[PDB]
Amino acid sequence: NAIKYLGQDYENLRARCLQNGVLFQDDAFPPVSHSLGFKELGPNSSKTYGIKWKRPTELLSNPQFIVDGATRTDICQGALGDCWLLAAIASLTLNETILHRVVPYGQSFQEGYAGIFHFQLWQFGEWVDVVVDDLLPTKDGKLVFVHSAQGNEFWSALLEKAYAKVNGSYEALSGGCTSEAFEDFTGGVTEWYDLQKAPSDLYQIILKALERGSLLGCSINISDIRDLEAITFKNLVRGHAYSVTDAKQVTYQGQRVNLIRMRNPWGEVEWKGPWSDNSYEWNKVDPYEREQLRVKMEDGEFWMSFRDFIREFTKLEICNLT
Ligand SMILES: *[C@@H](C(=O)O)[C@H](O)C(=O)N[C@@H](CC(C)C)C(=O)NCCCCNC(N)=[NH2+]
Ligand SMILES: [Ca+2]
Ligand SMILES: [Ca+2]
Repeated sequence: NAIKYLGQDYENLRARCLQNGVLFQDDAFPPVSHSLGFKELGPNSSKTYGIKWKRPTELLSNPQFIVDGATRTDICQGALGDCWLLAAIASLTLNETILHRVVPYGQSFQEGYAGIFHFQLWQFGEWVDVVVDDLLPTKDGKLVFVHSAQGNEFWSALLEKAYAKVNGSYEALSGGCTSEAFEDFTGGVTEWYDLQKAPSDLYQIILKALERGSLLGCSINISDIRDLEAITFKNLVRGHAYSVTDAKQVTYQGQRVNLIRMRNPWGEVEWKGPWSDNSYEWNKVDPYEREQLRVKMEDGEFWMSFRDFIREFTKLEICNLT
């Protein structure tokens, strides 16, 4: 029941292209440099050199919209500073209700495929349907911006494009606020917490939020804008949005420890402290908890004790829904 952004009708356009024997080309967000950017990604820029617009059906013999469900590992940041957005999309996948709204089902590259897709966002004070053609920025046959751990999966790349479309261009997405993305996917209420002055029952607040299906994100502030994308010695990225994906407690050497799980939208580069994938701490806990919580995989997701979490991170944003 969403309203058509710019008046473009997904079903009518798809049927029309199928009848006319052609693939959709978006006049509202065309496959040209103006859709990429205006400065760092403008036509006269080095970052756009070699960038060509290609459809998934031109790159692979078997492109798929969704493979093994739409999940957080499907969100791997590319050469665009839109971590705030990607962390939001990753969190979104943990609430099927909202995911199913933002990403309509029944879309594929097989039957009825006409080079057009659509998504719904909370914009201009309402739920709007945004259409996009599947021409994506590529370099040497690979996606330049967001991509999935599954090489033949494209829903996340297409959603990022629709979000870029409503904002004017991909470059417009460089630099942002996680809460802004949370609201565009939920129309809900956002709150934030200063981890340097965190409430005594903040962990409980997180537990309930995660249970209700709220979206949570966190980040580490920097002294200035020069320490951009600076990795700490503990291997955390500062000035970078992370998705908070879980909160569980474990019994460590006789007493339970509050743990928190988060994911770097890069899909790699994880924390190297206690509770990390190859950390020793997992030996001092019971097998059940270890096998049920620990996952040894370079996926950008990792656990931290809540104690270390509030010391290392500076901000936590939470978006609660209906
Ligand atoms: C994220 C990345 O891709 O690594 C990138 O650093 C980013 O978006 N940085 C943000 C902060 C994180 C989301 C904590 C940033 O530096 N924002 C300040 C941008 C100021 C304009 N902001 C908004 N929110 N419209
Ligand atoms: Ca997937
Ligand atoms: Ca991991």
